[PDB]
Order: sequence, then structure tokens, then C-alpha cells
Amino acid sequence: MYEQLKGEWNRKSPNLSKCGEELGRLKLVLLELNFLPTTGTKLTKQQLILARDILEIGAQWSILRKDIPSFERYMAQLKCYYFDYKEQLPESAYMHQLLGLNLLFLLSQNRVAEFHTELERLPAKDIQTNVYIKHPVSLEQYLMEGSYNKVFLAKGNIPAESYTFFIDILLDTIRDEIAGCIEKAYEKILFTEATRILFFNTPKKMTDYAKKRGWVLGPNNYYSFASQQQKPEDTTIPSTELAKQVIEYARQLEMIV
Amino acid sequence: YLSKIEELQLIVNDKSQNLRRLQAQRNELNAKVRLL
Amino acid sequence: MSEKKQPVDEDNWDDDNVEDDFSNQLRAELEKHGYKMETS
Amino acid sequence: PPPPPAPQDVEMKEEAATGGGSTGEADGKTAAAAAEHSQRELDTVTLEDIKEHVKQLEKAVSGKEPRFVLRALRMLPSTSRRLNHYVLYKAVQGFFTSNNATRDFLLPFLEEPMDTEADLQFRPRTGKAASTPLLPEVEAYLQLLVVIFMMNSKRYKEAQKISDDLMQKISTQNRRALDLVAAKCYYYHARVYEFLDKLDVVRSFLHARLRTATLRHDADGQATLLNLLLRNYLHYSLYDQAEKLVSKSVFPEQANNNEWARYLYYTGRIKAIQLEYSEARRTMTNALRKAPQHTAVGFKQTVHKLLIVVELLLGEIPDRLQFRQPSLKRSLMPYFLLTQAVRTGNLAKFNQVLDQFGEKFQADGTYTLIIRLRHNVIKTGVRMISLSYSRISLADIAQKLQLDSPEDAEFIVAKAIRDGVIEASINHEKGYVQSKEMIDIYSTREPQLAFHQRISFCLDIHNMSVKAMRFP
Amino acid sequence: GIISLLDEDEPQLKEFALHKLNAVVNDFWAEISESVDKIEVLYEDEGFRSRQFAALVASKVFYHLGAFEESLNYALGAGDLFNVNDNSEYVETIIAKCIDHYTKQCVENADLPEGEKKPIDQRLEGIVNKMFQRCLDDHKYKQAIGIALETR
Repeated sequence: MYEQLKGEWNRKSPNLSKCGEELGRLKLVLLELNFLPTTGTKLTKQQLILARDILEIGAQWSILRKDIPSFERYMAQLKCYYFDYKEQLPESAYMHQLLGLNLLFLLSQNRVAEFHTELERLPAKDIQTNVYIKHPVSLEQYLMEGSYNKVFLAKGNIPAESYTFFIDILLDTIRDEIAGCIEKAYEKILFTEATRILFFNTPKKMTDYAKKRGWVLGPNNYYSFASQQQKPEDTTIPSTELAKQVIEYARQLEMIV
Repeated sequence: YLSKIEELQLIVNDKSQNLRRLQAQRNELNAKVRLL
Repeated sequence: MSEKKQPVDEDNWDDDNVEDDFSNQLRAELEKHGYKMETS
Repeated sequence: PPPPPAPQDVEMKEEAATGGGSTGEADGKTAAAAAEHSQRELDTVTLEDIKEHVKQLEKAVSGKEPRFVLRALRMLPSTSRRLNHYVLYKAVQGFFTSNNATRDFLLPFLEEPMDTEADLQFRPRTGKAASTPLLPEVEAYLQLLVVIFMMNSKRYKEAQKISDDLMQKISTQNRRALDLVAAKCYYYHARVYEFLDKLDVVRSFLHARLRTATLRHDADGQATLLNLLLRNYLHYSLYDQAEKLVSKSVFPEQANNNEWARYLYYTGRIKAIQLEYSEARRTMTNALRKAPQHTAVGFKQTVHKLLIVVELLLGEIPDRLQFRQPSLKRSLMPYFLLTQAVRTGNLAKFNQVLDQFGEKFQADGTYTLIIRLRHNVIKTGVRMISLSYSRISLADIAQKLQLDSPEDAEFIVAKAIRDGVIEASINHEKGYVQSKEMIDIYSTREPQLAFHQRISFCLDIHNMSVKAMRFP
Repeated sequence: GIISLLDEDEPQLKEFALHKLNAVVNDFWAEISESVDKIEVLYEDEGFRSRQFAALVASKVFYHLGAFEESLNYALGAGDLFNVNDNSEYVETIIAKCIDHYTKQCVENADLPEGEKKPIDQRLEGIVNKMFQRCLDDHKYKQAIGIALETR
């Protein structure tokens, strides 16, 4: 039934808009089928097993075309594919690394609690197995342990079907967190600590840092500023604002007994 | 039935009569403390 | 008051609170703490 | 046959108050809540939860539920003669032969107080007639000929949702009896529904039941059904805590004074599992000091083991032994050595407590503790030693805690500045920290900053005691 | 995540999103609260010819979140299938607040001599003259003169 849904099955990219022909075909799948109100009778969900398959391959298209709204789109589709109440499905092929795509994208965009709802939705397959998840979670333990060099130790082997863009964004979250954490409260660094904490010895990008953050490139030398803190005294008057506080404070002690 | 909940729900606000029952009793109490 | 999820759920022991403020610290050892005198 | 007179007495003492007295407390009463027999009946429901309820065995089978559910009638003032019927039927258990007429014959017994006559108009008698028989049936979940009948009895309680939603047709505030009973019985709904499987369309039951209690009768229903919804989203996968993040409408009068306590506990577990130290530990602390009593044996204990997991994750906790029930000791055989592993800085013991007690750690099921507990060990080290010495070296602390290199000690000190505990900087040639402590920080105008909150909090509680002095 | 599936800028995938809405909106009450902005995008777009349904699920999600004056705005924006409903929670509480706005509006405009009023928005008066005929043809005119009280 309905043969030509499989028209982009095994060659993955001749174009962008022939995947748009497949998008029109999945548009007709949304016209005719609509996966979410479909309750049971699990032979009207076997073409939806096929839809799970080719929309995992569409998530591979979303990382192939770099489209992040399409990435979160098809990833929310996969999230809904584990969410509809007929959970008794055939075991998903790209299950191990769709969680990893989502998790490494999350790790790139610096989230704070969706990491832990990821640690709660499927916890039991994290420590025993699933290197696409077992390697990012202990990798996060190593990232907030204190090593941006475990990045490269790991990058020894993490393509993991096009996590390459996400580990490039991970290099970006190395470098802009260096832009923060290069002198948070340091004395001074030199060329060699730039060479250690930063990488790629001198592009116009650390020169762009020195000419982009309001920075003094000292004589083979670095400083955040001439005082690093913009001289805190905060006003030199802590009195009259708390005098206004005394006004409304005595006022609230008034009208009450 | 549109406005026909609201007056009876403002009658639900009539603990003002009981908190002011304590207040009017205290009015009587300390006013006749004074008069005593 | 059991109305929640829960219907499925100083002899040597308050000295153990200061002793677990002490358990990682110098059990008795008495020689070490008497022989730190004579190594100089 | 001499003990069943004690259920014979307490049964009549219950529905005397409930039926006659709270029906007279429903007729014209409830200025705020003059249905004091409602709280009396919830006290007796706690009394039937202490004791056996009425007729689980009681040396016989099935005496009271076929008996008293007949003939209420609410009529001409000789309905105390129907009460005399209720009283003088009690020669059957002592004298005559008892027979089985519960859990099977109850299906027309519930329709008897409707098919006698047009009894009365109010729903708390109907909630009585479908609660006071059927709550004595729920706590025997032996899953054989008893749990399908809890299931159908709470389908009659779903008909009580229907006759809570479409009875008195607007604004007669019998929800300050039926939501007070319905808190209990909807918890027992969730219990019996999830003794077998997760509940799926009962989620939408609960959603629309929260919806119907929005403004017209917003009294003890919203917070309790929200506890139901919260523990629903707690027991299963964790997707709709963003619903509380977008629809935070969680603030009633906080009426039952323990519902709010355990509510703050459950949402403390939420913020513990979202991500939090500070706000989560302070609402855990407020629920801890808002433990109502210890009049219920060892029920604070397991829930406290899971309560102070975040305080363990602080690293600034000693041994917790003042809480320890001696019957909890054989279950905290992992947990005692776990807080010992918090006090110790050993790494092989940090993973050997895991290698020794991973099954009880799964009984916790909250490996968010172990995903940051190593980081907690190194933060305990940095807090102690950075509070200890003014100008320490990173090598001293590093190869005192086995770091083996300067640059990961640099990343530790750097992420500790980023986490902001101490000033400590690096005398940058090859590391070798140059640093300081912080005394002479400030001590005079800074207390009186917080003293505004001190005494403004005090005057808030002044006015609250004023508005509480208003009550007699 | 049901709103990121809307990059197709026609209404013809907004309709599939609404076919997801009227299926699982009570489960996804958490989801639409962020999507308030794109529901606004749907209401502002006159080329979106289903803007009636945009204002429908707008007043639905605002009835969920507890917005009531914007529930009134998009309740008027909901259209002609709005007043006709006989449902017992949603439509009658929001037409309660709507004709409450009608009577307080007729009080304020009865406090406003000779015009300069706020005009009748184009989805008032529906159950006024339709439930008014229920009150009339139910042959007890006490509501039929109660509106005459309420309008001054």
C-alpha cells in the first residue's frame, strides 16, 4: 500500500528540494494519516513504523542541511514518536543516538534542566550501555569536572553519524566560555596560557577577542583592564537609600498595631 | 445564571461580620472599660 | 496523618555524631601522636 | 459477636454526625465553613484508617453495608424512627445468622438511598452514601475479587464526580465537604488505579476535574488534585513540569496545614530533579520544619532519606543521625555509609559505596546525586581548604587530593572562581596560587540591610496574627 | 513540541497543527503557553483564513492559564460558532464574562451621554438575541426584563 513513500530511501541527498518532494509526500501522509489521533489496530501504524524510520532519516537530513528549526522539528517528532500511547512498537534503530543528537545539541546550547529530564526519561540505559549516551553523560561529568582536553581525547572518536556539527558548536562553547573564563579573576596570562586553554596558536580569532571584548593586548602580555573590576565603590553613599527604606519601614510599622 | 452567582458569593465574604463581631465586642469591652 | 504516597513506605550514638565529625580523624593511634616528638 | 458492636457503635456515631448533623450543617450554614462535622468525619476516616474500617472480617462477614444504606428518607420528624430501625437491626449480628452481602450486592445498595424516596437535595449525603460504604472497601487490595470492586466502587465515585459537577446547578458550596472527602478518595483512586498500571485517561479525568474547580468553588480541590497531578508526573516520565513553570497557580489558603507541607516537599523533589541547590533545600527545610507531628510511626523517615539528598549534594552536611529511626537502620545500611562517603574524600570508597549499594541507589532512583557527587567531593575539598589557608598553592591541594598536574588544578580553581566561593587567583608563571581569605569584608551596614527583611517579616507575622486574632 | 512543525508558511500546516490541537490540547496545555506568540501571529495574519480557530484555541489556552480579558478579546475574535454552543464549562463562563462586559459596557455608556461609545464588536449580541429568545419563548419574561435592567 502506497509504494512511492519510499522514494528517498537509500541515497539520502541528491538535492535539498527532492527531499522537498519527499516533504510533500509526508505532507500527504499528514493529510491522510495524522499519527497522533490514531488510537490502535496496529496495522494502520505499520506505515507509521515506516514513518518513524524515514523520519529518523529525515532527522539525518536535518543535520545534513544544518537546519536547526528542522532539527528541533523532526526531533520533537521523534519525541512524539516515543510519546503516543502505543508504546509497544518495534525497537527503534536510531534510538540510541537520537537521544544523543538531542543531548549534544542541549549540551551545545547550554541548558540547565532539560539535561536532567533527559536523565529521567530513560535512565536505565545510560550506565550499562548506549555509548551514544554513556559517552556524553560522563563526558559532561568531565566537562564540569575541569577538562577541556577530554574534548580532544573524546574527539579521538566521536563522529557518531554527524555529531561533527554539534562538536563544532562544542568547540564554540569551549571558545566563548574561554571569552568568559579567560580572566574571570585572574592576575594575567601570557601567550602560552592562551596556547594551552585556547587552541589554534594564533588566528585572527584570538586577535579578534583582543579587539572585540574591550581588551588590552599587553607586551606579549594580557590584562582584563588596568583594574580588571572597574573600581567598585558602588556610590560611596549607603545612607540615603536606606533612609527612604526607613520612610516606608516606619510607614508600614504605622497603620498597624 | 450569569450575574446570579456574584451576590451570593459576596455573601461568602461575610466573615467581615464575624471579625468585626470581635471588633464590635471589643468596642463594647474597652468602651465600657473606659466608662467604668 | 498518612495521607500521601507513603502507605507503601545517647549510649554510643550521639557520641557517634561527634565521632562522625571525627571518623576520618585520628582513630587513636597514640604512638604516632607520641613519636612525633623524637624524630628531631 | 461481642466485638462487632464496636463497629455498630462507631458506624452510627459517624453517619449521625455526617448524615443528620452535616445535612443540618448544609441546610443553612457554611458562612465560611460551619460544616464542622465535615472535619469531624475526616477525623473519623482517620479513625477508620487506624482501626479496621467496619467489616473487613470482624469475626463475621458483611453486616453493616447491607444494613444501614437503606431508608434515610429525610422527611416528617419521625425519621429518628428510621434511625431506630438502624439501631434495632443490630440483633442480626449478635443473635441471628450473618450472611455475605458486601462487594457483590452493593450495586443496588448504592441505589437504595435514591430509590427509597426523594430523600433530600444536597450532595454530601450522596457523597456519604458512596464514600462511607466504599472507603471501608479500598484498603484490602489483595487483587483477588476485591480490586475490580474497588475499581467499580470508584467508578461510582466517578459518578460522584458527575454528581459533584451537575448538582445544585450553581453556587451551593457543598464542595467544602465533598472536596474534603474527595481529596482522600481521589488519592485512593490514584492508589487503586496505579496498583495495576499507570493511569492514562484518568489524567484527563484529573485535568478536567481541576478545570471544574477553578473559580466557582475553589476550596481545597485545586491544591489536592494538583498533588495528585504532581505525583502523577512524578511517578512516570517527566515532561509536564513546564506546565507548573507556565501555569503557576498553586497558592490557596493552604488549608489542611499538612497538604501544603507535603506539597512543598513534592515540589522540592521537583526542583531537586529539575536543577537546584538553594531554593530546593530551603523548601525541603520548610517542609522539614513543617513536619506536622510525629504521631504516625516512621513515615517521616524514608521520605526524609529522599528529602536530604540535596543536602548530601551540598557537601556541607555532617552525619544525619538525629533523624534515624532504629527500624530505618536496616534500610539505611547503605545510606549511613553514603553520608560517611560524603564526610570522606576517598575516591575508591566513593565508587565502592556505589559498587556496594547500587540497588538501594536504584530504590532511590535519583542518580542526579551521583552525577554531581564527585563534583561535590571536590567542592567540599575546595570549600574546606580555601576557607583554611590564605595563600595556598594549587600543587599542595592538588597532589593532596591526587590531581597529578597543574592544569586541571587550574581548571578546578577557575571553575571555583566561576562558581564563586573564594577570591583565589594564580601567580601565573606555572600555577602556584597567590590568594587570600576574606575577613574585614563588611559587618555593620550589611546586617541592617537584612534587618529590613527580618523585621518586615516580623510585622508580616504581626498582621497575620492580627488576621488570626480575627477568628474567634 | 508541536509548533516547530509550522515552517510551511501557508495555513495548510497550521490546519494539521490544529488537528493536533483539538486532539491532545489538554495533555499539551504545557506546550501552547510558549506558543501564545505564534497564536498571535496566526490572529494577526488576515491571510490565515482560519483566524477564527486561532482565536478559538487562544481563548481555550487563556481559559487554561486564567486570562480573561484576552479571553474576551479572542472570544469576540472566535466568530459565529462561538455563542451557539451549549457546553457547560467553557462557553458559558466566557459568555458570562462577555455579557457581563456587555452590561457593564451599557452601564458605562449609559453613563456616557449621546454616543462617543465603544461600538458593538462584531461578535456580540449573538446569545443576547438568541438566548433571549429562549427566555422569551420559554414564556417567562423575567430575564427579558432583566436584560432591560442590565442595559439601562
